[PDB]
Amino acid sequence: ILPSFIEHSSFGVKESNPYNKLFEERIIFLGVQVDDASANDIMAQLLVLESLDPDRDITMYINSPGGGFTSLMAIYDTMQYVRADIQTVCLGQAASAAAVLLAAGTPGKRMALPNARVLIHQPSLSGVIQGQFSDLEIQAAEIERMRTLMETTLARHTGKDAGVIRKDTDRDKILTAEEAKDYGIIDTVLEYRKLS
Amino acid sequence: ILPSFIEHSSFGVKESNPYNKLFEERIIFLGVQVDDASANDIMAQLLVLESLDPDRDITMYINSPGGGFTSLMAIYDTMQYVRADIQTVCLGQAASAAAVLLAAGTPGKRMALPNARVLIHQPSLSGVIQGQFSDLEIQAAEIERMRTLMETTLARHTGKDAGVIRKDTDRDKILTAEEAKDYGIIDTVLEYRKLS
Amino acid sequence: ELPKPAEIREFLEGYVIGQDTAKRTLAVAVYNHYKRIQAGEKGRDCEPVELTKSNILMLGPTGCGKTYLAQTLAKMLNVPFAIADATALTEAGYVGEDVENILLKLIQAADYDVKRAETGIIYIDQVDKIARKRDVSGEGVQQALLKILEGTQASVPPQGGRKHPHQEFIQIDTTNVLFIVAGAFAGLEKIIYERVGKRGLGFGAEVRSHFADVMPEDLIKFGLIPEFIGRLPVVASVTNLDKESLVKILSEPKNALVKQYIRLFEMDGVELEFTDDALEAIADQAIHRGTGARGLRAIMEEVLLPVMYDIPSRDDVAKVVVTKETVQDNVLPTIVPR
Amino acid sequence: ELPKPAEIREFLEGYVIGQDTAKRTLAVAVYNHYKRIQAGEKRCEPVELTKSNILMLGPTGCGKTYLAQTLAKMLNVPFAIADATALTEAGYVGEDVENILLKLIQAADYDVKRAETGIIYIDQVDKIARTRDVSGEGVQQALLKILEGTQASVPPQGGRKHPHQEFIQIDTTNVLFIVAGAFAGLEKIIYERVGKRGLGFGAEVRSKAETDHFADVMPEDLIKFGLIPEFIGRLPVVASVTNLDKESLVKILSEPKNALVKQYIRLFEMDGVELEFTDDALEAIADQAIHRGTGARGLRAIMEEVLLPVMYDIPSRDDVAKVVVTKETVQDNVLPTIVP
Ligand SMILES: Nc1ncnc2c1ncn2[C@@H]1O[C@H](COP(=O)(O)OP(=O)(O)OP(=O)(O)O)[C@@H](O)[C@H]1O
Ligand SMILES: Nc1ncnc2c1ncn2[C@@H]1O[C@H](COP(=O)(O)OP(=O)(O)OP(=O)(O)O)[C@@H](O)[C@H]1O
Ligand SMILES: CC(C)C[C@H](NC(=O)[C@H](Cc1ccccc1)NC(=O)c1cnccn1)B(O)O
Ligand SMILES: CC(C)C[C@H](NC(=O)[C@H](Cc1ccccc1)NC(=O)c1cnccn1)B(O)O
Repeated sequence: ILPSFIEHSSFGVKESNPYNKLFEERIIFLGVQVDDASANDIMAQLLVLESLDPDRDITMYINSPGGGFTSLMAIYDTMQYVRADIQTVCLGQAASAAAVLLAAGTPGKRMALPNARVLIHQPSLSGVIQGQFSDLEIQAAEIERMRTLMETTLARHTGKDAGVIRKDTDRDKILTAEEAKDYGIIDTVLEYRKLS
Repeated sequence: ILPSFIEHSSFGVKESNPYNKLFEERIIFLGVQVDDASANDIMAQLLVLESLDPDRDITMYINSPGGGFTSLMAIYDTMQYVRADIQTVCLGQAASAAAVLLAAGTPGKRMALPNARVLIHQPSLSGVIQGQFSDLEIQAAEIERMRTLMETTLARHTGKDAGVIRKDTDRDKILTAEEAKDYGIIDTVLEYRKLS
Repeated sequence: ELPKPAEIREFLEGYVIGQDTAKRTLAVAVYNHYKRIQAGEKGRDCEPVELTKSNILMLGPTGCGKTYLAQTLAKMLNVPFAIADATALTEAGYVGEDVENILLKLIQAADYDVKRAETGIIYIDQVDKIARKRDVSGEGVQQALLKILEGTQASVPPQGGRKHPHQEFIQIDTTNVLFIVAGAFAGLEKIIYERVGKRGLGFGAEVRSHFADVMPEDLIKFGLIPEFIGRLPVVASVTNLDKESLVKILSEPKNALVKQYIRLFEMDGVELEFTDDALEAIADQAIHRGTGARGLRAIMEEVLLPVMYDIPSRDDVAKVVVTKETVQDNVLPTIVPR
Repeated sequence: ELPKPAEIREFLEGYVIGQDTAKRTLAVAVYNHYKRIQAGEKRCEPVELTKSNILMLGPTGCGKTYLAQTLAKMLNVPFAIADATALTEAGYVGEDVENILLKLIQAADYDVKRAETGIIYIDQVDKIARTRDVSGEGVQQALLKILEGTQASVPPQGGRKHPHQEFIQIDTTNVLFIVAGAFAGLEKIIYERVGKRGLGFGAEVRSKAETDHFADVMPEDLIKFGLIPEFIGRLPVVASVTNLDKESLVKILSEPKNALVKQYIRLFEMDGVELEFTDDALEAIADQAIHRGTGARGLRAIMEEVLLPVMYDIPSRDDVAKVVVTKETVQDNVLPTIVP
């Protein structure tokens, strides 16, 4: 359930759900799994917010469990393409593709929350892909293309060697926010700002 | 069933729930299980209500069986982040993760209705995580990090030692409203205010 | 003579309370208007400069003294003054008032002498209500005033020289005719707050809990064409009146509000008095009334409504409105004659 | 012979700073107007010349009227400043489009053969555009016969047409029609064709502080604006007034003949107080005038804003000099050079 409020803006009596209000303040929200249908949404929002103002920062909230690699690199390329700097904030988990999108933000502008979880791991095939050994040789050279491209991506954004990413993403490397700050996924753990 | 009209006014298809009425009075409602989609909703509402007025207290109603840990710490961090104090009110139950959000209110502002229960227990894995023993050693260091993080969260909000949270959340520790006041989850068992 | 801006403001202080930045603006700009007259009518170098007017756009909430600061300014001008509304104006064409009838109001205020009316001041009231988002009374009035606000050889369409059936038009040069325009611009303080306020949201961005920082892009987002704001370089910035100004608006000005109620009770032979706590209690209920100093009257008409009914049916000499009569409706002290 | 376009230019440069393209045009076009009137006395000439009317485009306050008001001051040809918003289609209230010919005949001192060789400046023809629309598109309908040249019966009543009177017959086949307008929604229409998209991959998205110079404008863009296709073809010359940059607006403050800084130094001299500016201050005033975004009119919006605490205090005092600095532009105060 999502309650909807009313904004008395230049017009007033404008009904708005909190997600439209995030997007009005240039906050793209990645809270669902990174699949094609989610990546299609985020890339459309990244191009709209680049068009509305290419100078103001787009903020990307990441509560995603991560997902498809081509959906990852669809969002990744659009985050890197737009003229606006991307401010990635991790809210809860950034796992799999999401931690790559979390590291994909503009340097200086990658945040998490103090109890956020950053889970980096190598690509995996969801379920068994079957076929002839010539088919499987293609699919395995492809997931090594995906594994190398993910580590090359995390090498550009964490400042680590891609072989260091390869040793770290052998298993599920779960980082906390302070551990992902030292790793280079983020560089701000984002202290709480409550007045009390 | 939920009574709700649609005013149109040739500007919108404007919906009016009782939840929209509660959200106008800065009442965020956690009435479902804390999953990603619930946590995504609650965090978007906490940030909207911080932006609308960061001085007035957000109220969070909690009638929830509790769910995922990263969805928990998504809501938890966004609660602790916003400049507004958070009045957590327990309705009926706050179990598992939702008792942590109930304790996560501002001190003095954590309420429970008199027949609400507060169910605290250690994190679990719903279902079996398969894998090699190196994968499972990662997943078990994770569930111990989740357990330690939940206990140190309940330590800093109940004023208990985190080892006392260990011995209490070893099994299901169901508290009443008055037992959660003595434990430190809530600060006020909320008195009835009926005219008669 | 050329009364200085301190002397113009001192006249404005006698009627208008508060409004320092608007009185200083409308005293400086009237003084610059008095100086660009007898510099275009006398001439001297070096490099002899043809001066050009700086028209005024007044902006502030209702009741806060935009029209009243112009009506006060009307009572001191050595130049012709024409007050006019833009809500009656239309673009040249459609049925409403033409934008050269505001020049006819200035020709009529100059006793049909065009050389004095070329030195005049026109006050176009309610230019926030010719605002756009075609519209012929709220988009095309910008398009029609803009030739007048910059200076043109306009000709007034009725009544050229007391209606001779040949040459019903007389020329007027609006180059040296100062224009003061005004309006509430009620939705504009929500527009200005988007820029100078920065209502931010979310993790990171700063979260926060009006007419003095007015850029032309705010007036375009209010809906006014970009040509129309450039003719109005001066923003007067009328401010919202607090409690401490509304107490003084009751009693300090020449035609003050409680001065014209004690005048009403003197027609009944009754000396109306106010405790100073009652004047504060009236102004406490006028800032909540939300209509400026026009809401000071709305309080005193209902504080004095049971008083104004029975007091002319009685023999009294003194009536004292205490603070207990204002915060809730209270009985009458009524000092009997003696 | 009959002042050259470089000579018309250097008169315009004495008043107008910048707009070099829209000063070559209106020097060329006025010289071509002069050569057409010079050819209005004949010997042997088997070819007759046409108007070449001017549609002058540019953003607000950047000098279109001020180009025409300057061009009024040299012209040797009668000159009417008209306004298209004042006009209305015939049969309807308000003025009709034969008033702008009367304003030329009045400018020619009721010498019609001089007014048949005139120049009319119709100001703000972007405001005649897109149920009859008597004040918009209907003006363009009534005005195209005036632009291309017709035997127009002009009422000497003052401008309000009414069917019975003697008229003034004027021929506008040699009257030049400089027309102008802000065209505030046209740079988006031009950008739809000459530019890339405003959105998406492989597009050119632009900052909010950066107008097209109105130099890529074509009638494809002007029909989509709201001008009828008949009105545009009768305006063959495109004059592009450009948005004034910082380097032009620092010159518009101090360099021209009735320059803005010269206006205020004149105002303070009438208080007996010498006004002067540091050059860093004039650059700071022209900085904030691009932020106003109303052209050279935004310069006056700052000079009144900077000198408002000054012009209240100076006439009540005794000073000799004033020195306005960058700090007196970014922070409102007053600090004269108090007289010995
Ligand atoms: N600053 C002031 N000092 C003294 N009296 C004031 C002041 N402002 C308003 N008033 C009183 O309020 C009445 C209305 O003033 P005015 O016409 O200026 O309001 P306004 O702001 O122009 O209204 P609106 O904006 O709704 O057109 C006047 O009769 C005047 O006596
Ligand atoms: N290039 C320039 N050089 C010097 N002064 C200029 C220049 N451009 C504009 N100005 C100044 O700006 C003022 C307004 O100019 P103008 O009357 O041409 O307005 P405009 O921009 O044509 O308005 P609109 O576009 O709405 O017709 C003039 O008084 C003039 O002194
Ligand atoms: C680690 C990053 C690169 C992404 C992680 N896993 C992958 O690489 C994902 C896992 C996945 C998700 C949904 C459907 C199918 C497969 N890999 C792919 O998307 C994928 C798709 N086609 C061929 C090969 N791999 B994440 O989803 O756990
Ligand atoms: C006690 C608090 C921390 C939360 C309780 N349970 C958990 O810790 C939850 C139980 C759960 C819920 C939904 C899906 C999967 C697992 N733990 C997790 O969210 C979780 C998720 N991934 C790995 C390990 N644990 B509650 O939901 O009973």
